[PDB]
Amino acid sequence: KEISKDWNTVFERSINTLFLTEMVRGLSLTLKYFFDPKVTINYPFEKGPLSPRFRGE
Amino acid sequence: MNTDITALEKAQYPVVDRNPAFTKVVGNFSTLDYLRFSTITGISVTVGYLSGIKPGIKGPSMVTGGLIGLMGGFMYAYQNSAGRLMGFFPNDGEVASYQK
Amino acid sequence: NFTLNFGPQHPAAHGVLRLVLEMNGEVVERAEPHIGLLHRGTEKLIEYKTYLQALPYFDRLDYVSMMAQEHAYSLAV
Amino acid sequence: YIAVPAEILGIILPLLLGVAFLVLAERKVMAFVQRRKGPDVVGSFGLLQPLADGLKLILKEPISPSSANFFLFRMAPVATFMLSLVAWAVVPFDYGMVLSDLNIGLLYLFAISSLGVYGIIIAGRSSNSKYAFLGALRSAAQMVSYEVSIGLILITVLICVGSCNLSEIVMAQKQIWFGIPLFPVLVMFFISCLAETNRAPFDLPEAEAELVAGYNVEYSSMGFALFFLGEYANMILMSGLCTLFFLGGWLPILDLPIFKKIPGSIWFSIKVLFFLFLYIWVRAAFPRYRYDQLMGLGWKVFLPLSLAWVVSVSGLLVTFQWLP
Amino acid sequence: MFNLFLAVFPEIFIINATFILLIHGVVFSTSKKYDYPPLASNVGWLGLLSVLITLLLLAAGAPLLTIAHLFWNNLFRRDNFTYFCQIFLLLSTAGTISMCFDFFDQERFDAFEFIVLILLSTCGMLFMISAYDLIAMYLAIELQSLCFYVIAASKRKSEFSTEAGLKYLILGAFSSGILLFGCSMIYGSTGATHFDQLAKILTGYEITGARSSGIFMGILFIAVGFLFKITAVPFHMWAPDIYEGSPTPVTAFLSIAPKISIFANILRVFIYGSYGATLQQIFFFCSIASMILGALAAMAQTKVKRLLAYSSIGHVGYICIGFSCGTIEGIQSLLIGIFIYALMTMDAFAIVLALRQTRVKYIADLGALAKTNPILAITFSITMFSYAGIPPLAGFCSKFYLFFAALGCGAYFLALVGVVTSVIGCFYYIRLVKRMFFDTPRTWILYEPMDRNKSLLLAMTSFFITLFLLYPSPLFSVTHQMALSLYL
Amino acid sequence: MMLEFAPIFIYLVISLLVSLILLGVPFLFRFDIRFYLVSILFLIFDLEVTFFFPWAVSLNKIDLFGFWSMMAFLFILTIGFLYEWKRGALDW
Amino acid sequence: MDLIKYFTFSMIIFILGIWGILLNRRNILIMLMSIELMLLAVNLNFLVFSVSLDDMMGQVFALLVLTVAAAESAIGLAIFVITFRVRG
Amino acid sequence: MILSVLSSLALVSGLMVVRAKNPVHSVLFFILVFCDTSGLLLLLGLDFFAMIFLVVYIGAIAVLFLFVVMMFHIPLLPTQRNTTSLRYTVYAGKVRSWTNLETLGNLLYTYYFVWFLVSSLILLVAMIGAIVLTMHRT
Amino acid sequence: LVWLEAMLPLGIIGGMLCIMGNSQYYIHKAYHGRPKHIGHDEWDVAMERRDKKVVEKA
Amino acid sequence: RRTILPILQAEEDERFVSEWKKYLEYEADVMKDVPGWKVGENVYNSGRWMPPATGELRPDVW
Amino acid sequence: ASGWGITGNKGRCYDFWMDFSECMSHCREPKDCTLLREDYLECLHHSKEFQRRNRIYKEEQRKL
Amino acid sequence: PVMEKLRMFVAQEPVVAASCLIGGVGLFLPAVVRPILDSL
Ligand SMILES: CCCCCCCCCCCCCCCCCC(=O)O[C@@H](COC(=O)CCCCCCCCCCCCCCC)COP(=O)(O)OCC[N+](C)(C)C
Ligand SMILES: CCCCCCCCCCCCCCCCCCCC(=O)O[C@H](COC(=O)CCCCCCCCCCCCCC)COP(=O)(O)OCCN
Repeated sequence: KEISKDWNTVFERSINTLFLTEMVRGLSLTLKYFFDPKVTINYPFEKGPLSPRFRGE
Repeated sequence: MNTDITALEKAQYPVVDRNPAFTKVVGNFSTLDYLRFSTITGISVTVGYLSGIKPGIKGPSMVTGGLIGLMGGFMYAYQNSAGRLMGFFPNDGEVASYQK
Repeated sequence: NFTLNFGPQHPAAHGVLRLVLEMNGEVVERAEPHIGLLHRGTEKLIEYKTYLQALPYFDRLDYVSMMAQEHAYSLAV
Repeated sequence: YIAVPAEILGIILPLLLGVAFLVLAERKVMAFVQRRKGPDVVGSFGLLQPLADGLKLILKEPISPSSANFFLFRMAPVATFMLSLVAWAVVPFDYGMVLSDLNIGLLYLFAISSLGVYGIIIAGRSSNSKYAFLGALRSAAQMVSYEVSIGLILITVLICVGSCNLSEIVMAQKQIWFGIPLFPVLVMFFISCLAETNRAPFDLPEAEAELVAGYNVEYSSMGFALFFLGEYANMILMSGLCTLFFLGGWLPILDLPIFKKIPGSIWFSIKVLFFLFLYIWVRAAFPRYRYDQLMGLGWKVFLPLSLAWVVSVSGLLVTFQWLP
Repeated sequence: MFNLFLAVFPEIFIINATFILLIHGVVFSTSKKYDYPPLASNVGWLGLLSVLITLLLLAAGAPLLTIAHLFWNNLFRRDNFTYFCQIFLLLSTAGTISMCFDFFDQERFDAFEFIVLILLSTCGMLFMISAYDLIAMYLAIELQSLCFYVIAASKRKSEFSTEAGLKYLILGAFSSGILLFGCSMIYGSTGATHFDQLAKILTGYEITGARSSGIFMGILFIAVGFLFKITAVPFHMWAPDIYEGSPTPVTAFLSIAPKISIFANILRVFIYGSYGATLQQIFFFCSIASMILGALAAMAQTKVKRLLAYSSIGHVGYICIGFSCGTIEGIQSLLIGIFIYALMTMDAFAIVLALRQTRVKYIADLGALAKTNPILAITFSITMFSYAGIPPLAGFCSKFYLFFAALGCGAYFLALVGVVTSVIGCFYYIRLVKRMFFDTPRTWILYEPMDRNKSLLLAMTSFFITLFLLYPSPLFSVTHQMALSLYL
Repeated sequence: MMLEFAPIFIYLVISLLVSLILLGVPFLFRFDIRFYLVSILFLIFDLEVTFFFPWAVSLNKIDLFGFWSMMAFLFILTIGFLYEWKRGALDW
Repeated sequence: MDLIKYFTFSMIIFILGIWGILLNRRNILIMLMSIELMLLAVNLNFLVFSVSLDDMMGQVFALLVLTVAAAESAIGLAIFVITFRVRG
Repeated sequence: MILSVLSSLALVSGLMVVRAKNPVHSVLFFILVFCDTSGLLLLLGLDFFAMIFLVVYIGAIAVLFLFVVMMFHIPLLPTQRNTTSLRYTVYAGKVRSWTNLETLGNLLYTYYFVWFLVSSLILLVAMIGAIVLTMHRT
Repeated sequence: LVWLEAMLPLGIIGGMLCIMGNSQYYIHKAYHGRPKHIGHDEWDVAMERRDKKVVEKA
Repeated sequence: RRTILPILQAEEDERFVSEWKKYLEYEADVMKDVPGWKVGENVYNSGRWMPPATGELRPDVW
Repeated sequence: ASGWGITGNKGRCYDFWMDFSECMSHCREPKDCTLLREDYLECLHHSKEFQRRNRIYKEEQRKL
Repeated sequence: PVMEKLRMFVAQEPVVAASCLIGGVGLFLPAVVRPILDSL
């Protein structure tokens, strides 16, 4: 019988599941990366790093 | 709203407070009104208990019957008290209470 | 009951996945995967190559954990 | 009385190009959220990418056997597209920037939104497939279910303003937006508009419709694209409805008589694009939502709660004699 | 403010009790603690108690229920006629719901929605009697109509119940559309939806002096819709099939509870909204046809429910005789006939439900019933004779006074057709008698004993039927007061 | 006061024409009850919206009487929806 | 003369609904559409009469008729799907 | 002339409803009948009912029918030479002129409020009936 | 700084949304000579008709 | 709006009486035969006057 | 008859109906003031005025 | 007492409890607060 029956904690849980606190917290994380610098490279002009041991032609 | 409480067939008996407020007619309940309220509620509770033994719900049926009986008895007592004040009923008590 | 089949080409199902499953209209009752679409034949090919020539087959088995299979082959040897 | 068609074209053509650039914005914003660039090579900043997409779609063979009565399949895109456009004939952009001035214009919007269900239904039925039709039907049921929440929230808004006219609704928000008091109602309306266009975590109905079938039906080259255009036009419309009702339609947001150079026509557009950005953000911030729990959610957390909000707003306004 | 609702307590209470019963049933039919209990008999007993309580509320408010009559004028107008009609309809509903309790547990039909729908249709009927306007009339008709459409197809295993429910649905929808189209033009040609002002714009000028093609044809369509509602010949397209297919308790509630309210409604419409004297003709021919065809068709039926259906049609014709002769005595005979027919129908359906315990289907199964259960055989024979109109019983008095009313207005053809239809009608009733006393079949069907509520109701009705002629004054006086209360 | 619907009609005709010219460019080059149930609930809770629409607009004119009548209507439909909820027919 | 045209159009819709419900005894689906057509024709009768007389009792009752129409359609299709479950 | 063509098209659609070949096209013409009817009401001057006809008839009833069909498979003479100029307009009453919605709601919930509750009871009957019959839940 | 590329399509769609309204406003003003009134009631249309008639007479 | 209508109502009355006398002289002009025509009379037996009816229901919306 | 107008002011035929009803309220025979009933009925439909205009148009037509 | 069952119900059903609370507020304001401010 999983119980969380306490007057104060029922209010605290019933607000988080009603005002989407988890959703807002997971939503504000993407906005942090929206303004962050990107990690891509324009391939034809800039090449990705390699190693002296690379296996090619 | 425009409300006019005028019966088609006028009261044959003396009228007191032709438009009685809810609180006063609730406070006008005589011993007969309380007795009929009590007997209606008791009959309803007994029927609720007796009927709800085959399904097994013995207490919830009691509560449902009690609610129904309380509502019905209160409506009946209120109707009798109002008709007494409105003058439709014999109302020999509060006609004397009005004088004093 | 109808028996529709999978095989989506986008990498949702990791590709090369064929799934013939019977449902009860909305609820699936039995799913029978049809493996073999990627049976290259490594087990038969290993027998034809030296213990060193057969090492890179183990990179091509579980191609997200390449050094995990090489570990097992090296430990066996 | 010959001036109307010019206005009609001036409303239609920018809508189509805005839909194209909204697709571009979707791609670009999802790229930026995931630390990418998105379409950058074509044009200057990807601005010519939708044009290349359109010219590529036109320059392809059309797969149009239609394997059916040849009529119902070509009328569903027409119906959904004409509905998603005629819903735009009542929007009060700034003050006279409105095509039609319906004295109701809100029950009209509700009716137009409700009528936009037959298009997908007859698309699924005409498309002779044993799962595409079923998926279209589930999507229709989802839109139908969230229509009642949309309507209750519209009633909540209409109680405060007191008149159905859309222009008067914005006119009534001189004091405050209606978004400050009705913020839970604003969230509910956003979620309902998000779930009623299959453009959300509330998306799975159509998502599985292609996963298990691959759209092995009569897929016209760009005749199918009218569904996509109508869906994105509905996106824009239901993005603008939120800033008509809960935000100030064209009124300045927080402004002293200093930033009066700019007109009210762009105060509306900035809020519309903010809500579109929120749409894209919500899509690329949350996982998809199953249809089993989609229906249960839409029926058991929105109808009773929106009804309670209607009751509370009506009771509070009546008690203190604050009615219009 | 609140005291203006003293005239609606007999209805507000029944609505509140209906809601409470629905809530209790839905809450406690899905409880895992009690393992999904079969609370149909519980809900039925609570509903019977609620009906008794609202009957007590209605009976003791005779000086009341006429207060604030100006405020309620646009909605309804209740008076002495309405008071007695409601107080009798509610008693009939109580008896019907009481005699069907064993049906819930004998064949394991624990659906409490049946009882709540009975209660809510009864509330609709209570609205209908008080209804004093076309809009309220139509809405109160539609309440019971939809309740019965739902209830008829409740038993979803038998092809009879579903098909009969669908036929009832289609016929009732067509009748409602016809009636509503009739009311639409009467509104169009005069305005004045209210009955009080409809009886005043039509009394001014007779239809003979000048012809109004709108009011006449609207009245005709209203009459046609109402005759569809009571299933009066020739508007009897599927009524025997409805009564045969529908479950026995449903048919018990039908043909008593609906017909009383619809006949009160027709009285209110006929007395006020009809001054062209054109409804005499439509009632005349249709009642004659009902009489003749019921008498000639019930003799050819071999099942029981079909026979009761055609007997109901015949008695509807007998009662409709009272509409053709518009006088105080005509309405008195009509109401007395309705009362007696209601009692006899309750008794007959109690008989049918009693033998339903062993699935009685035809008329030959009740063979040699005087041996297994002689007293039930005597009761059934007495009820059948009361249907026949034999003098030393109730049912003869109703036919007697209906004939008196018919002869009072000079409709001498109505009396003759009534006599001949009675002569043929008694024949197949006695035919039912022979197979149940005299001839003994080789194979005997054994019926398990009855329960106390049905037996008590049956005994009360049987003693009422036999001993009615000893002391019939109260019914006659009630009916004379009711007939005069339509005007004063 | 109602001439503002002819613009809607002309807009609809022009939108249909635009749809036709859009579709013509390349040319110039089994049973579930739950669906019925959700449809019924939508119908029932759409009639209540059609009833709400006159109530909200004219709510100022009517004080403490129209509000309570609409509250009684809402209570009746709430009892209906509560019976709907417990019986099932509302989840999948 | 437009009241005459309105009334004749509504009456023809009414008789056409009667025509539809009378002919096909077995479709059970066209019957419901014909019933809806009858209700529609009567609603137009009431609304047109209300407009002509400048009286409001026509539009109130016309609006109330929609509840009956919707309830009848819902119950009709419920009974229809119950009936269809037996056969096929 | 707008009334004539609209009425004729509505009549044709209604005729084709009852003589249709398949239920799908019958429902499709059934929708067009209400579309034309709503247009006719809009011409009549009642905008509110004209849009309720979309919301209810072809918004919920038509959708319901389509869902079920998918599965389970003396006049004044036209002479008007001297009547378009004999229109007397009473300007009093044009000031503070209510719409079709305010007027209806003024007396729907206040004076004739019993019939409103009767319609609510009708809706409840429909809601209960649709459940009791069709809950298989197997 | 760097996120302006994502805001360019938003700016394009917003600008075309504002010219959406401005186009019909400028077209209606060009021929009618006035912007459109928010509330057209029977009284307002009555004065519009009477104003048109009196202007025509004058 | 309630302090503006008496002049608008006055000019409407002027226009209507002009049109009404024109129509009355037109009606008296056509009907010189068939004796028994009382030209223009109140069809209302009570004597109360109402505007001349037109066979156009709801004309003030288009 | 009811007195609730469409525009929200009053039924145009409500005053005539009330005059007729008030006359009938103290007139035990309907024939004495059937004139008011006729006035109310033809106020609803404008039958007599339309008949008169039809006669005028007939006088126009007979000149052919 | 009823408090334990009520609190357990609120814990399990947040949306229903919140809807009931807001509806109770919206029904309590015009039935209790309105008469007492009417009499000033
Ligand atoms: C207030 C407005 C109306 C609110 C209700 C409207 C909606 C209608 C709902 C009606 C149905 C409600 C029924 C549930 C109510 C709570 C049920 C209950 O109290 O019973 C409890 C407990 O109840 C009791 O024990 C005592 C309650 C009955 C005693 C009081 C009778 C009622 C007297 C009058 C009614 C109250 C006054 C009127 C209202 C103020 C359970 O007991 P059992 O489980 O049966 O006992 C154990 C069973 N077993 C042995 C098998 C394990
Ligand atoms: C600044 C301008 C911004 C404009 C845009 C508005 C903000 C939009 C932000 C959206 C971000 C999140 C979007 C996610 C979309 C999908 C999320 C849906 C999840 C969901 O529905 O959860 C439900 C609760 O939601 C809800 O309940 C939501 C409704 C909120 C209810 C009101 C909450 C406080 C009420 C207090 C009232 C105070 C006034 C009283 C007088 C229940 O979730 P569950 O499934 O776990 O539940 C168990 C029951 N089966």
